[PDB]
Amino acid sequence: MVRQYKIHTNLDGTDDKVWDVTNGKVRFYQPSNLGLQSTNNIWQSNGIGVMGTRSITQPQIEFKLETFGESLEENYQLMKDFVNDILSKKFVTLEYQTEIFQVYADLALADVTKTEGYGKNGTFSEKITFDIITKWYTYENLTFDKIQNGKVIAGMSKIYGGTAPGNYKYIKGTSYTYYGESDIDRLSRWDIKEEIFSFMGILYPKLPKTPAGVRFLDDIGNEYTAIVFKTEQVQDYILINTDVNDETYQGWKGTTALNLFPVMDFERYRTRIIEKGQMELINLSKAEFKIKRKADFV
Amino acid sequence: MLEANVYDNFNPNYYNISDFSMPNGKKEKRGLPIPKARCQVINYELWETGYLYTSSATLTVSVEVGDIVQILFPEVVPIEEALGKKKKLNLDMVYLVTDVDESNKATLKNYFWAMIESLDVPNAITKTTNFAIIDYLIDPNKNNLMSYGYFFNSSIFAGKATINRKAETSSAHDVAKRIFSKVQFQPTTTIQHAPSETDPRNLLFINFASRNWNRKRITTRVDIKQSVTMDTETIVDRSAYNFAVVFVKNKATDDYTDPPKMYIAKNNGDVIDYSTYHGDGTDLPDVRTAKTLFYDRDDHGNPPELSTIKVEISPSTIVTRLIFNQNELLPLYVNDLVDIWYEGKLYSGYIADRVKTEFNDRLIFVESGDKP
Amino acid sequence: YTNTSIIAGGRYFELLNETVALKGDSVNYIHANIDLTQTANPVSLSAETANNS
Ligand SMILES: [Ca+2]
Repeated sequence: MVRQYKIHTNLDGTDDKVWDVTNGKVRFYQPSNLGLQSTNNIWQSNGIGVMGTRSITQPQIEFKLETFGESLEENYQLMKDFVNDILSKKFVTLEYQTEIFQVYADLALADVTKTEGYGKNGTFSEKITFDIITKWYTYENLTFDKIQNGKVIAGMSKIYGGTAPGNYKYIKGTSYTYYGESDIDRLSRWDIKEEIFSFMGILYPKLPKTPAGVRFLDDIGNEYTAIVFKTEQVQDYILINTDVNDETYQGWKGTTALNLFPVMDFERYRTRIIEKGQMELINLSKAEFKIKRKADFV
Repeated sequence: MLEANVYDNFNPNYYNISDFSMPNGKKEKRGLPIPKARCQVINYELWETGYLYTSSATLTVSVEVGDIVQILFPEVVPIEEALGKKKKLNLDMVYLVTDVDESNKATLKNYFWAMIESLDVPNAITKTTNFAIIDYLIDPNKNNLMSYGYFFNSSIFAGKATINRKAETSSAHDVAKRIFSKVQFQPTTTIQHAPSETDPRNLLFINFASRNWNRKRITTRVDIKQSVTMDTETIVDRSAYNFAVVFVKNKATDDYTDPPKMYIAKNNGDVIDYSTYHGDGTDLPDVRTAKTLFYDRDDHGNPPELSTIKVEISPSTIVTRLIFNQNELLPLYVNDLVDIWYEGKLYSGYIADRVKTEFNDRLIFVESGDKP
Repeated sequence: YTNTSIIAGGRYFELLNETVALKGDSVNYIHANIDLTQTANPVSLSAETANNS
């Protein structure tokens, strides 16, 4: 029904800590602006209007930080905790949730205020300003699609049936349609329908010393970028994060974490921006993907 | 902040004298003094070699023009001075104060380039190997600033020295720049206590050594996110008007009465007469840069050689420079041979400089050229 | 170090699948560091710039 705001220390990560700024002890109220400012570069010559390129500018969100605590000790402990937790991580992801959507914004602490105007049992009523890194993006699960063989029908499918030594008839419209393909289980498509900007993939390699990773193809079947690694031993999994702010390319074997950046193929990795098409798995047995895609206004 | 040691000018008119009595009894050169004041360098832009820009930093103590500033880092750099011999050297950034403003912001010039100042070198010295030029340039008997020793990687400066234009007298700055471009190396000045435990002197040396004696080429990628600055440099000086309207003076009139002969440079590098061309324009340049040249007939009377005209219309070394943030996934330090991938294009060269600022850590990449 | 036993200063210790990070295009000097005050874990490994024995 009502909206939900949730501050995350590290989303997409094991060391995550979530603060409910809607229901918890420390709450965010009356956001300054959730919209957007656009600058279209319009120049008019003799009454006729010419439009350039629109630079969609995102403005600082200023909240109304309010703590609810049983004692003065409790609210001072809340301010020291919530702020340090935002300061501890270089950037904090604010989740925007409503009946219809679940968007996210990457924020950086711009300004926080601490004053001595306490209410009852020493309760804070302050202004918390944030700088926009990325405004509104959808964090969703990306999975491959499987292809299944069509059913075999007498007269419709290519088979030599009925009276010996078989018969298939050329009709008009119904004629002969191939049932499927021998070993249809080989075909798998990791479909990309809209342009994505960053992702958190968990890749499980097959063979050691053979380049292992992912490659991306466009609408015409041409490779534009590829994250691939040539390791000496089989890693249990290669944890990759394409996020610009905290780029991670690490391999895991047992309880040991290895940085795989120098072993990576630098020539194939041309871009981070993934375009409309499909994704292929190079020397991978299994893969788990989480795709984050931007939305200007939500 | 960083720690800074402020010393008065390392005057070679004082420190070059070999009157200091060593503990054994021997008479050696005067050692460097103790810092007149220990301060902290703040609001800084500090380069490692000073390849392109001059350093600038505000200092807590009121330093004056001439003073030497030694910026300290709690880390160590291992230089390979011999094939197997690697020595424990402390990280230092040594500069000379060139000017201080009202707000005590000092303009710092890298010690080496401030040492080889006003020094001129004739073509005669440049005829030998690069070792001979380095041994000439680094001398406390000649230089404006005091020098004690030089560390140099023999393999990188083993090659024959670059050929000088017109065989003229060049400045120590121009020759060093020309040499450092071909060898793909940059110098770093370092203050460190004498190697022997008996010798108690603090000394200043120039570094031409690397972490690897036999330097290896690295292959890396530079993303647009690292605030990349692309600009084109020129290593070799060659002329810019690719087309030449050449005039030849008539012997009988002692005048330029005869019409001109036009010469065009092909994409391959060869120079032909424009009239002789029979092609489709694919082998010719995309833009015609032109100049009018006047020549005087030789004593023999023959027209000037095609080759002599060719040198004047010949292309200059178009080189790409990349300044970007330090990647912690694959760190790139100064004096490293690298092959950088940027926006789908491969650029090959070395890391010339490194800026140690309060906000970022950046690198200057210089594409050495020599691609085909 | 899959399985490597080391006796440094007469003190025996085993390295069982202990991985140590390295510096790119550099000669890394792997050191065995013993600090008796660190009663929980006295032995620690470090890849360094030079032989700091
Ligand atoms: Ca993260």
